[PDB]
Amino acid sequence: WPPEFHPGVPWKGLQ
Amino acid sequence: GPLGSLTASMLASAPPQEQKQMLGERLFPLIQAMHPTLAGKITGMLLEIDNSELLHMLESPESLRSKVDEAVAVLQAHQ
Repeated sequence: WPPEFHPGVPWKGLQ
Repeated sequence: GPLGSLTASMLASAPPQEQKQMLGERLFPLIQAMHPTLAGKITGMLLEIDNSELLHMLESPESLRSKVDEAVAVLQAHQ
């Protein structure tokens, strides 16, 4: 349900 | 080369999104070693919680494993 984390890509779960 | 060491004071100085990125870059590879396919989803779930707890998890393999195990159980029930 929270956005996936991808190394080196800004996480969209909090920005 | 290894990522740099992360401390509480360092983490605290950064903007909120940046703190999550700092934590995520370190959590992801360890989680991915445990769960190659679900790594991205597990890491995003864990990043929902408090940064000081995430830092503790990075400092204590036992603590990270326990959290990962709960996140997987939740994901597996949904899938």
